[PDB]
Formats: sequence, structure tokens, C-alpha cells
Amino acid sequence: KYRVYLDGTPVGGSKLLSFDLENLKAGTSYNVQVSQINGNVESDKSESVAFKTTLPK
Amino acid sequence: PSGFNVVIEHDSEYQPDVKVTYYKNSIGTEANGFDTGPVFGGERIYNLASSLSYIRNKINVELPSVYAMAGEVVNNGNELLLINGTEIMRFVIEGATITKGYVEKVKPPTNLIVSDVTSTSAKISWENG
Amino acid sequence: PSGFNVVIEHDSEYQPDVKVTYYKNSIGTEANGFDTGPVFGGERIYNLASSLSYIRNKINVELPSVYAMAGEVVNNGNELLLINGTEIMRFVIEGATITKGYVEKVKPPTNLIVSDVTSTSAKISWENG
Amino acid sequence: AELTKITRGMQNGAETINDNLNKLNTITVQKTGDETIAGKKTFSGDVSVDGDFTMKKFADSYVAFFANKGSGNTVTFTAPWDCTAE
Repeated sequence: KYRVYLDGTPVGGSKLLSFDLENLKAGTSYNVQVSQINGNVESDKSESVAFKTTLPK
Repeated sequence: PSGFNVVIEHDSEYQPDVKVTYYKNSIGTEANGFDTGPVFGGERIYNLASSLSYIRNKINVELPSVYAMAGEVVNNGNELLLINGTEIMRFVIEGATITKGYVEKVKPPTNLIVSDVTSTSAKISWENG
Repeated sequence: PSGFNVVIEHDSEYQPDVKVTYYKNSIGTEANGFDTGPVFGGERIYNLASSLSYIRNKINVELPSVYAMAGEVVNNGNELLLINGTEIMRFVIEGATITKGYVEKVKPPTNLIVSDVTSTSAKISWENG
Repeated sequence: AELTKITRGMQNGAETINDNLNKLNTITVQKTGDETIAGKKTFSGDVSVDGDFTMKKFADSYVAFFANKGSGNTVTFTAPWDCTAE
């Protein structure tokens, strides 16, 4: 029911209202936006949200 | 949600302006056939206040939720018409040609929250439009 | 107070029009450098509803308090840009040249009341903007 | 050629870049294909034409004939351009 775009490219999706972004690199900024799927009818992409992975010790 | 949204797809690589009007019983929408209405040609024309936002080739015309209506969509290229019986909501584009137009049914997700963020991962959660 | 106010100083002896838009990740505002954003060229462009008022050479662009943002002010003469990281609020003037532009920090007084009025005097009281 | 300035934070960056690239592509003289070039073109250095060289009014512009009609013994003339006489 949803398509998850990390930095403009799709990385997966879900039936649920949550998704786990994996294989990211430490201390880097990212942007994520989600769209809704309804049988080959895709909504416009959502407003982007920005986050940054933590740095390891 | 935010309102009633009408999507206008066009051929410009830019941000065309849209002007919204509303009117009842214009020619061809009268219930009992041509010229059976109370004011031949159409009753009071109201200018509808819209909030416009743009992506490449797609204008999103956000109107107050109170104007929300069903109806047939007619694309005349220069203008789009949302015809519901006797009622018409007219959208006039400037500087482009209307390719396709429709009431936004599949709406974009909303409250994007990044949680459980580590060096290698994060969890993205949202709410349906 | 009333809202978020952006002042645009110009060279016209008249009342130039101003059109406000908002957009994220336009070229040069991406966090990780050129073309590192999710939508090259810029995400959704929103038209911002403004309430304009004028004095000689100074336009006051009143925007809803919810849009209030910090940021660097860039004056390109034809347009003013309020750049805050990834976010841009664009102000396009019509019929004049932008001389200087800035978020109104020193704001005019408000509730002017004339009290204790006699034949030779009066007391003027007000409230900070 | 008037190109529209590409600035940081500009609203239609992608569209203006495309436009400027398209302007340059259609106004420039290129190293390939058949073309028509307007304007006075002054070449500082050497020029070589391996193909067919077409010239408008070569005769009048590079050759000149001067002779005395009434006597035929003494020809007096003003040299139109630096040359070689026969």
C-alpha cells in the first residue's frame, strides 16, 4: 500500500504505516519521502523528512 | 483531510496559474433540459479561493473542504470542468494545456517520523492522507 | 504578533505586487551538496498567501505565523530569497527593483490610546509590536 | 546570446539549465552537419577548405581590366587593391 523513497530512489515498501530503512552508512544525512499505492495508481510523493545516522564509538 | 484537492496535469515545465469559479445552471446543466433553469446562461458565478502547489506537470488545486463535490470531469484543454448535475466548478489554466484532470483520490502520506535511528538504520513511520 | 513579516524595500514610488512561494531542496540548498536531494531542481513549490501593505519604498509582506523562519536573505533584484538550510521562501516583485529585504525585527507600536485629554494636553499610550 | 542566470536557490533551476543548454545547442556553429552562418566572420589565423569552395562574384573582386580607349599607348589607373599586373 506504500512506496518508500530514500534520496529519490525506491528502496521498498509495506502494507503497514511503518518501514525499516536498513544498510545505511554512519554519520550521514538522508532524506525519505513515501507515496501510496492503489493498484498501479501511485500518489504524489509525501513531503520529505530529513535524518542523520549516528556516529559509532 | 487538508481539504478538497483537484489535480491538473499539464504540458508546461513550469507553474501555471489556476483560477477557480463555481456556478449553477449554465447552458447544458439545467435539470429539465436546455433553458429550463431560473437564470438562462447561469446563476451567480463565485470565485473560489484556492491554495496551489506544484510538481513537474502536476498542479494541485486545494479548495476548502466545504466545496467538495462529486461529478464528471470534462477536459477542454484551456479549462477543466467538474460537472455534478446542475453545479459546475471551473478551473482555468494560464500558460499551458490541460492534459488530464481529476479529484485527488490516492493522496500522499503525512506525518513522517524518523524513530529508532542508529549508525546503520532508521524507522520511517507515517499516516494515510 | 499579527504574523511573520518580511520587509521589501524598492525603487518605485508606487505599490509593487509581491508573489510568495516556498520550496525545499532547489539547486544549491541540498544538505549533502549539489544534486544530493530527493527531487533534483526542487520539491513541491507552494504558493504562500500573503497580505501586503505599503509605505513609500517599503512593502510589508505579512505571512501566516506558521511560515515563520530564520535564514540568510539573498537579494537578486527581481526576487528576494529567504534561505534557511534546505528551505527557501521566494518573493517576486513586479514593476520595481529590490533595494534591500529583511524579516521585520523592529516592529511598529500597536494599541494607541489617547487618555487624560485637556484643552492644552493629552497622554498617548501604546503596546510594543 | 542572452542566457538566463543560474543562481543558488533559484525556483526553476532544472528548467533554466535545460533552456540554456538548448539555446547554446541551437545558436552555435558546430564541427558537424550542414549549416548556414550569418554575420561578418573575421578569421585571425590560417583557413583551409578541403571541399568545394563557392565564391560570389570572384571575377570583379579579384580581377581588374584597365586600358586606354583614345590612344592605346599609355594606360593610367588607380590600383583598386594591392596586386600583380600583366
